[PDB]
Amino acid sequence: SIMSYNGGAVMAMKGKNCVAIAADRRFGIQAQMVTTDFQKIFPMGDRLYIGLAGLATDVQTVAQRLKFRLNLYELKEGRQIKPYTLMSMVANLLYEKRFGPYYTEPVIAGLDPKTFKPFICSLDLIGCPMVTDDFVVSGTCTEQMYGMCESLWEPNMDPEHLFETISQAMLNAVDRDAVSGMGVIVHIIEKDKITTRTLKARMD
Amino acid sequence: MSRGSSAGFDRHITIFSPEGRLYQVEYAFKAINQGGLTSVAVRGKDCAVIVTQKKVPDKLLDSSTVTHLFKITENIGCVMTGMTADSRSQVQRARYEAANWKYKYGYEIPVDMLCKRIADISQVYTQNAEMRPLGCCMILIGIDEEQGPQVYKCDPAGYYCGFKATAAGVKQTESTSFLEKKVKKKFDWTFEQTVETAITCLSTVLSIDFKPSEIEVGVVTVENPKFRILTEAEIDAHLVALAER
Amino acid sequence: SEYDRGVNTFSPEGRLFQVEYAIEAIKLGSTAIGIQTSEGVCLAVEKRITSPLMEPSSIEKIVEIDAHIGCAMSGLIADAKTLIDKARVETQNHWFTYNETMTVESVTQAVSNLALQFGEEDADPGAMSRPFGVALLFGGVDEKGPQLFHMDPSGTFVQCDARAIGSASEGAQSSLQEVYHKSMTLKEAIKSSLIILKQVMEEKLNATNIELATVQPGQNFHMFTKEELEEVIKDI
Amino acid sequence: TGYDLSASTFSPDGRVFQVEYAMKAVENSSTAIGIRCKDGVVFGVEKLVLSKLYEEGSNKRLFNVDRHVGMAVAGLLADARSLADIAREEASNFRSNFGYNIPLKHLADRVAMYVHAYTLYSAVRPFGCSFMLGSYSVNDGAQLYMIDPSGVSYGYWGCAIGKARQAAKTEIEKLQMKEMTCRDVVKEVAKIIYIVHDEVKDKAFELELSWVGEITNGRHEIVPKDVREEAEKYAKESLKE
Amino acid sequence: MAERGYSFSLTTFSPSGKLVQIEYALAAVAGGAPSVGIKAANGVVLATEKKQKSILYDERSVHKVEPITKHIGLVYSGMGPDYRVLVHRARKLAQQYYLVYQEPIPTAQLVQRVASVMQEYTQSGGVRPFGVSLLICGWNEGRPYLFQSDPSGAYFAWKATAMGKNYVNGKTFLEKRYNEDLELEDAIHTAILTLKESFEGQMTEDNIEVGICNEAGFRRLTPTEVKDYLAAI
Amino acid sequence: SRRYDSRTTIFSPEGRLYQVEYAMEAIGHAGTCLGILANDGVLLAAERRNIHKLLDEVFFSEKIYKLNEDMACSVAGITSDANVLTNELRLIAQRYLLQYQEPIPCEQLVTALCDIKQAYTQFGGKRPFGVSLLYIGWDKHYGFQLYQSDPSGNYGGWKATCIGNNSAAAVSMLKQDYKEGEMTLKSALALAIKVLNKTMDVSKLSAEKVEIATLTRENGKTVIRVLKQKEVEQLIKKHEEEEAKAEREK
Amino acid sequence: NQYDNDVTVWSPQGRIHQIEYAMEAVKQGSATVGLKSKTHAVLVALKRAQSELAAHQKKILHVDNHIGISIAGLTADARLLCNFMRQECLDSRFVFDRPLPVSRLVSLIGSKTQIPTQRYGRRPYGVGLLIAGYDDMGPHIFQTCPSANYFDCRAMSIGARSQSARTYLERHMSEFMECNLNELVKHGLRALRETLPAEQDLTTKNVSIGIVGKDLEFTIYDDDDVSPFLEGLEERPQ
Amino acid sequence: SYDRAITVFSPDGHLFQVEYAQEAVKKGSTAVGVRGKDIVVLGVEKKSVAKLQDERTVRKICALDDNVCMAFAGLTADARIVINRARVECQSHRLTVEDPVTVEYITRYIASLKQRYTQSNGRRPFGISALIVGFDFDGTPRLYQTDPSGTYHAWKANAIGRGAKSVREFLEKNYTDEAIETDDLTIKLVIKALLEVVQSGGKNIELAVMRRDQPLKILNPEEIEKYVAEIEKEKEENEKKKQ
Repeated sequence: SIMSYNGGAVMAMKGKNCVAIAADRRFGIQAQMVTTDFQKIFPMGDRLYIGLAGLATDVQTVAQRLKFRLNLYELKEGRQIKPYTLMSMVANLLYEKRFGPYYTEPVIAGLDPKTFKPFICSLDLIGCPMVTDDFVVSGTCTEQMYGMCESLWEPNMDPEHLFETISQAMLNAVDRDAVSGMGVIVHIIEKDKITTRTLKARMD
Repeated sequence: MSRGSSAGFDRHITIFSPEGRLYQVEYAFKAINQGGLTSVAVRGKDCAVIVTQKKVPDKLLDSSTVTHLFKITENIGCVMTGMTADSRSQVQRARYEAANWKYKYGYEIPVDMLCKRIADISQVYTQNAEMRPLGCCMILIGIDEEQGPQVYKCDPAGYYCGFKATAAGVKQTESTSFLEKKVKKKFDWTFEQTVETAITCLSTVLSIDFKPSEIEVGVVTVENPKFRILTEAEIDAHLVALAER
Repeated sequence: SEYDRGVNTFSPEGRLFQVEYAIEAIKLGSTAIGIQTSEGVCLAVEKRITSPLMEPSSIEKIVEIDAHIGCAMSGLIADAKTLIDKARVETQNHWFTYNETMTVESVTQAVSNLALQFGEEDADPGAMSRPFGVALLFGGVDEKGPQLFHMDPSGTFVQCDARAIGSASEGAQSSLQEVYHKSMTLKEAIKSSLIILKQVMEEKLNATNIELATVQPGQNFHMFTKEELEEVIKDI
Repeated sequence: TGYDLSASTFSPDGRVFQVEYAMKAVENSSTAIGIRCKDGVVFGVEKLVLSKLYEEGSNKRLFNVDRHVGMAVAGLLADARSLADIAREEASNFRSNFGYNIPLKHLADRVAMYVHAYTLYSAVRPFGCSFMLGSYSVNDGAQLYMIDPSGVSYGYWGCAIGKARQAAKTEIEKLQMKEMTCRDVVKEVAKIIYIVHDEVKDKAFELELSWVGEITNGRHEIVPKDVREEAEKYAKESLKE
Repeated sequence: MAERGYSFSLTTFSPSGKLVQIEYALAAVAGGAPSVGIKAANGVVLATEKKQKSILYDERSVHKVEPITKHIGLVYSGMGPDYRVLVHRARKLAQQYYLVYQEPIPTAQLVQRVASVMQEYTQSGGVRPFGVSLLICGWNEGRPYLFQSDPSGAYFAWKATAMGKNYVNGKTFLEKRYNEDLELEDAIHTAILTLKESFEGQMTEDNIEVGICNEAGFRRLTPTEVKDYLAAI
Repeated sequence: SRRYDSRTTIFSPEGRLYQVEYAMEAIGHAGTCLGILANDGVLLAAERRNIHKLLDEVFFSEKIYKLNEDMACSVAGITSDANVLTNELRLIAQRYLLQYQEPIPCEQLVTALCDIKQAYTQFGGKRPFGVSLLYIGWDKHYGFQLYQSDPSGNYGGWKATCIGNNSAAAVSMLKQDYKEGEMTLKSALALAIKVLNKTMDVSKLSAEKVEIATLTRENGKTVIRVLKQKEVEQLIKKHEEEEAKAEREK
Repeated sequence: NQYDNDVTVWSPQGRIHQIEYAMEAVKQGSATVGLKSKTHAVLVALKRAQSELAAHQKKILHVDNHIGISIAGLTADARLLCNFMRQECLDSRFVFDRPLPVSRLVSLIGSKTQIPTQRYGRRPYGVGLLIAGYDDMGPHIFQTCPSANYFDCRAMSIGARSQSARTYLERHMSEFMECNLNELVKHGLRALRETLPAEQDLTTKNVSIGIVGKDLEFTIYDDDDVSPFLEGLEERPQ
Repeated sequence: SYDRAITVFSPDGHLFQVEYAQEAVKKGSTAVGVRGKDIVVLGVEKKSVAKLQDERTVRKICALDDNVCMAFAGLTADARIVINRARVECQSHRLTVEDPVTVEYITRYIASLKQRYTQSNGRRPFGISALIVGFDFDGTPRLYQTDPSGTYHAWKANAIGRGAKSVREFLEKNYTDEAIETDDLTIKLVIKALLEVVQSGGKNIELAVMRRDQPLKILNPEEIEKYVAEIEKEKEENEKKKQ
């Protein structure tokens, strides 16, 4: 019941040569909303993003410690991390606390450097990676997101179709969840640009 | 630098000399020769034999307790050359390492791996200045299921290697030359031929006729992988079969 | 030169080198005189002011261990600070545990137990690397009446009727030997201590040049003020 | 030339001189002998008395390591007492772990390894004593071992450690101890101790005797006073020619 | 018995600003057997000589060219047991990196970690620096790598270099013989020629140890391949 | 044990620390590192001691290390000790970023590393780090900054400074030629080229013997870049042309 | 030389010089005499003062109800050993509810004092003890040394000029056993007097007596309780 | 785990490491502190100015709290460590006692730390001397000086570092109640004391000034030049009148 304490929902989707990541913007404690612009998606590279759902304090702690490790990695190696290596690093960070686990389920979306191949994955609270080829979801409304994505997702979607699919899935999934919503932010990561959009959503 | 150059404390602790030498390790090698005995190990086509000379200067001493042959496991045997207490400590360490290997990995340690572990411990001794390297030499004997008989020797310097034939002690140079001569004319060796080669090498480098009470022989064979020490009857039979020819 | 031997090596005569060197270092300190009479114990120490710009009130060569015990030190004062802190802590701990005041001998013993607790090997980091270079004079009043004790870096502590420590201890001890008698009063003890201090001090004795303290039955540890000191030194 | 100050230093000729100096310290102590007969082991110590003020039996050089193990020492007595404590601890731990009395060979090996552990480092000093371990049991028979300051342990039929060990060994070599019983061996040990003692060099001494064997049901103990008096009178009568 | 090691540095600064223990370890390295490493267009070749003082030694028992991972190799010049310790530590470091990141360690990262270990033994108390210099080859992202790590803990990226006895002459020979766009076979031939420049006696398939690293990974050449290459010269 | 100890962290009869002075001698033996602070940036110029025909291409820089997004450093002395110190610097910067979610100011990082150096020089019985460092960076409190650290643990801010081989001559040249308050990036680069030309007398000035990195601010972000070989070649050509024109006019 | 600064260094003659220097430290101390009868053990110690105005240094200490000690040498080491023995006695009475046997306490003292003589950076305890105790075996007199060697003595004297006291004890050791308490104390006082200078004589200031027995717990007589023992002594034989 | 006894006694009865630390202090720049009636002034000489050094990062005078500041002479890094420890101590004391430290309290803490480093295994004493100055809660000015041996005394005026003997003699000959009547007189006295040891007529001089219940104030070079001009005018007037 700790994971539902703050709510939240994060979704990542694969396109033909692009990835999309989306999250809700509500920060709240139990049934009370506090702010409507909480950040759950954090850049981890030029074309690499991580979405964190769960305890907001653990979201921030994991994001900051991951930034620590990633900065040290990129200073040591002189290169940018690959999404699979970032997934492994997040798994190691989460499994280090195996008996004191952080209450966050990370979602990673990005393009592989030097290949620009889309990559999406999700992890459990102790660091079990799940690399899929269509979509990964996390948060308090996983069933609604699963229904929406299984119904709407299609292979080899262009960035416009990918945006429409992920936005409809996120909007209709969070419209059916009490402790999620109050805005949706979507990042579309192409090989040459990154587009950030905020969706017109319900505020109840 | 200079051939005999020394600076600071390089003659007292294991720090580098101006030429990059470690004098304490060489002094441990001389401590090996301080013992006064010589042992010879010979590898056959299907057996491995270790022969060392037994010294019982006084009759009051119990001869059954004066041994340089030790068994590490059921299938590995060793001969020790050098300081007796150092040799016994190294034998205890080798037995512990073999038992721990069997406990941890579920199968008996190979001879090469045991020699490598002992050499690693001796290297750790050679790199730290707080302690003294052991003045002893270990020759390991065993049968490997793939390679067959194995003869491995480790030294105080942390160096180990496998051998077709090897020697350690006061007369190891003459024994090495004799074994070189006997191995260059390589004719396939049986168990009897291996035992004869080892015994005659020791006898000729000591230039004496041997009695069954003056030597100690341990063997491993492919037929009987267990390490066993020959009794005085078998050593006497080998000595007679050597002396007739 | 000083590192060829450890801090805990015996001399061929059976003496620790470091302890003897600490005893030698004591002789560089200022003279402190303690007199134990039947009416109390008086302590007097030469301040040894070096510059007129140095405030004499910032020199504490007599300290209050407890309301009934005082301490006079000679040698290395910074070394004596930790010993004084230990003495005060021991007195407070004894009061906490037993609801009573310590005897002077027990305090002196507790302080003296720290003297030889030094060494290099088989010791925790931060332990003393050398003996303390300060001699202490403990003067207090307990159920045995007024009492004066002397402690030295070797750890030995003895009860003294009258003693002097410091650079001019040899000369002052002889003077203390002649003047001291068992039936001496506190006024006579203070006057004799001041006379001997004036005799042994290089600088002319005045109110700011010296520290004087007394402990009496029923009276707490009292440090003489400037006016009281000027009253005492009026006749000398 | 600086090669003899630490046990962690070899000489250019491959010797550890601190261990040899500990051996020299052992060589200056009074002689203690031990003879293993066909059914037991008998110890004998020439206990020099340095003052008439000391009580009889003071500074005993015979020890009980276990119920069945006896210890005879020579050299620094404090080091010998520490080693006796180590041997007692080893025997007690062996009984606690494996549930039976420790064999003498295993105990000798353990204590010899403990002794050898002090010959490797500059932070410690090699032991300045050598000692003999004797025991008897029905399964194992009579066993006698000796450990030197270097840590070398050997089994013996007759051993001697101390000031006069060559002469004591010569006296022991004349004994057919392999065919003798403990009762004769006590008298022989007393005679040897009286022979090797130097009246002029050492003014007075006490004869310390102990044994372990089937006569004591495999328990090490001090020889009874009647046997001790008989052995002493035999030795004194044999000394005069 | 005491386990207290010395807690003070055995390597200190000389009045001229030198660390003479490092220089003595370098002298120990320079007295070692020759070692040659050449970086070609499609791979790296590590070549070294292993001549036994007697025929009684078993050639196949102990190796001087060692694999660290499936893509990283190692050869040395200096003291063998020190090399064994460094090989064990390098393998452990590579396995730790693979455990953390689930990808094979890049050659440069492993070189940096081994150099850090060597620096630790250069500065930490109660120990002496290693008496070995390491030649490390690797293949990452379709790119060959060749590094040399010295006893002081410093590393250098190389195209071709030599260690051990007569390494200055070997360096000059490589300088006049090495050129870019070289293939792996030509690099192997050049390394064998560099070894022969200082070799005394007759060089056979068991006198030298050769290891190659390319896209397929790192592996030690079997004595048959070495014999064929020697016959090719 | 007490006889093999060298007493690295003890005073001298003159009140000196000998090991620190010997480490400073080691610093003097090292390559020349130069740092100049301008109005619109700050640069590092280093002499590449790793010159050889068979040496492979360096990845980013031989002696210039990026510490974080806003700082870079250059080292002179023992290379492996410099690696240790740079790793510690990166760790300290990332720890500050984790604790405050803001980039660390430059002087705090220099102070932390100098505290580590002093701790080594005071206790522990270990030899000191034989590395001197030059720091360039930008922060929101003081803007562009240039610091220098010594093996003794001392540090200080400079407008222009030089460490390593021929440091005194370069310092005198900077005193003569540096115009405080009027330097730009181009003027600072020309001054650095001239100073390296006079200091590196043994070797003619070529782009392969010199490492130059600059730190600028562009649209509220810090840019740390190393000049390409063609840029350094053009700078050397410009300096040579200026030398020729000055010779001809005189 | 190079063999006299560390206790972990043997000399080529087979000796450790630091231990001998600690024994010299013991020899520097003031004389104390211990002797026993069939029923009592008595320690008499000649105390010394730094000056005429200084009280004489304590020489006899309480360990348990049945054990008392007299010291010679470094007083800090003596206090350390005395605290250790007090802890051992308290632990014995806590665990087994019986007084600790004297011989076992002396064995513990020897075991404790042997350790510093074999470890680098440590020093021997520069103090020698005379231990008087009573247990199931009767009175006991024990002497400990910095060499960690202890002796069971019929009588003993340690400190400065103790040879004359030891000679007197050797002379009267035959008479000691059958003496009563007063005769034993007078014998000990005469032995202690044998170590005094020609001009110096025994008095109530410089003499302390420690007595233990079957029905008598360990007691120390310091200033005015000494006089009944001192009275009755004869003139110095000279 | 280095446990060597660095500071040990000597046959003469001396601690050689502490004496060498004092010698290291004797090589530092001169620091002068004077306790006025309502002001306290600290002045530190600069041994060399390179015209390229950033003056902000080489300030030898620092504030320990809002009411206590100190100046030092000796080794700059050791002084930095001591200053950081003193600042942490001041903050912790304000935490646990709910009141700002007195000058004597922080002086005691610093002296105790130095004494600890003079008697603990595996370390050498701090080679610095400090001039701790400030104001009590009652408002009394306080000036203290510490030394590597761990001893501290209160002063009316003092000088540490190189050439400290001459400055101390000048202060003894010049410290009077008529010389500290105003803040200007105290500042001029500090500058005059520093001027004999220093050269260039006040260019290599740093001044810091602390008043009651006021933050520490560093003097810019223009104010120092003005005070030097005032001192020169006074000296020339006295010379032209008396002689």
